[PDB]
Amino acid sequence: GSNPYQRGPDPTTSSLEASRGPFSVASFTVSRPSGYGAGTVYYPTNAGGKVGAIAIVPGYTARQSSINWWGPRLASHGFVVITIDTNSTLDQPSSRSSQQMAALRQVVSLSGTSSSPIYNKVDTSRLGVMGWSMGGGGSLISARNNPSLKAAAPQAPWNSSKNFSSVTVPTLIIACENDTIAPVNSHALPFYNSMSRNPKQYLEINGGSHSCANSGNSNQALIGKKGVAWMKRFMDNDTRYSSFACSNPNSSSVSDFRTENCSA
Repeated sequence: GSNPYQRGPDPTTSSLEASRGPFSVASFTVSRPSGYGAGTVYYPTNAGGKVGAIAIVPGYTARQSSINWWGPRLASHGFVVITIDTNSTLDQPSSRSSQQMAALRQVVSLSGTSSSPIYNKVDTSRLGVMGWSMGGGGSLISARNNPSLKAAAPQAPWNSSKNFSSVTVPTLIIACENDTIAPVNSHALPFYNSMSRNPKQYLEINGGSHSCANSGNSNQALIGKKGVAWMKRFMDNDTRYSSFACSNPNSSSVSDFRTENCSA
């Protein structure tokens, strides 16, 4: 008769393009990271119920600063977000995947720890994955290896293997038109095209370099709208976001849009 995961007010274009959603955000540094280098956890202080959790991994040679604009942006719409540093900045995609999953397990542990900042705030069954470049490849690996995940939204992903045909997790691939590190016809698009079993989307950012979805990017209105919408639609089953998640945004900031198995 209702959706027990639905949080917050009805979305609008304006509300999804803003710097912050409806919820207030707080954060903390993980004191004793387990299975990864470091982490910051971002959370809504006033979501009104448990929320899903998302682990976000940087790229090769990069740190939390590359991807952490997502922390406040997603948390303010009703997600617990952990942004990590890897054990080494040189870690490869499969290692990044292992560390991403370790970070999710630690969020679950923290939600289960009395007097932690996020005690009982996480729906431990509703988890998702994001990350940049090798961390984006790692997110796809995570999805392949962990079909219980509710959503994936890698950005400018890089991976040697391109065959994600087994993936059943709803997956948004954020791509960068002018990517010359993970060029789209070698990385993002083969990954997208390999997937026949899931809701999926290809969102290519017009003029984007490899770092087009990183902190400080010039397209936070569009990219943040789409990432939040995807996570709402699939992490929360929130059908108010079906339009925003599944439809072509008709944006001058998008150079290519493709989607399948996603009803608007």
